[PDB]
Amino acid sequence: GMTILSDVKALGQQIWLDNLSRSLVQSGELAQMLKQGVCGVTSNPAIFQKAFAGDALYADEVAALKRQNLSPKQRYETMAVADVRAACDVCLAEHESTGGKTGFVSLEVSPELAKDAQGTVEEARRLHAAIARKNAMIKVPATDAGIDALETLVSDGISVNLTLLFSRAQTLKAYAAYARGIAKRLAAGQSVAHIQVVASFFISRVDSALDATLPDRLKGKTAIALAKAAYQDWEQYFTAPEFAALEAQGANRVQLLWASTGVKNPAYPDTLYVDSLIGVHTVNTVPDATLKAFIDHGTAKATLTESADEARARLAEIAALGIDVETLAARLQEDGLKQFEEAFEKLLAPLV
Repeated sequence: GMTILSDVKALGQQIWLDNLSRSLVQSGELAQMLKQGVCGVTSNPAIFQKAFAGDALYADEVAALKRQNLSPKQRYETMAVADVRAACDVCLAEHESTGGKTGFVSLEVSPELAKDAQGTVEEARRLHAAIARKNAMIKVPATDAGIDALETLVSDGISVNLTLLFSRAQTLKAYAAYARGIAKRLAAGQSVAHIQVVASFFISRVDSALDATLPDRLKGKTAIALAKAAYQDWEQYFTAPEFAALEAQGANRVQLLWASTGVKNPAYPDTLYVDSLIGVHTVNTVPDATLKAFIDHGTAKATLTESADEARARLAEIAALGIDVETLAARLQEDGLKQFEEAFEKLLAPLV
């Protein structure tokens, strides 16, 4: 039942909606969700491509914007920024109630900037200013350039959702960049207590890549094992003396956010990823249908840290089979960027 969302909050995990559209906000639905336990919203170019194509409330907005001398990208941005600002307003009471720890809405920079650190910083600063809300996160792919940009953006006081993480090594690099940005601000006497960063670590895509060629005992297990190990890494990094010295001064830990948590293989229960990844100081962003399924027949239990030994043994067998999860992660990130760019080009074409 619906109270499962509150039960998960009590276990220390926020559940965000991995969807955004003009009607979601305008209908009052998002406001009702933010009372029923949903704690935030994520978007990406594919989410906007589908929303722009299917939501009737965009038609008049597009017709209005086609009367102006604007590029397709600025037409898209005007639409998307408006949706994000409206969603931020709906989530503000939640955000403020926790001291700025919840109630975020994420907007991703253009995929074509993913390997351009300076361009990413420039666009992220601009979109942060354009949205003009304290509870907006700018979403930045965790390429090497994105981690460079993360350090700068954090030092600028901007909250960031670092996305397309599939690698424990790259995630640790992100934590180090975050800490450098925080340390810069503290050295300069600037505030840090309102800077929030999430590390969006993707789940289903790992199993989709590997399952058809894995042995029985491993099918449907790798993505969860990888996430469990990532969370163990998180505990070790953020409790270490180095970060404790920053947290003592008001720094917030980065939080892991489980993304791509809709189940894509009908051989697995539809709540598999949500049920299996609940732990303290995390987020799970879920598509509508997965949110539905979890409310109907999900289970709220602190599963993320259970059986970490088995997760390690599974990852050791993955390596024994010759699957290099770091090579895989780089490919999956590359593939995700290609897919997001494809979606972005698809949504721009009707805005010409």
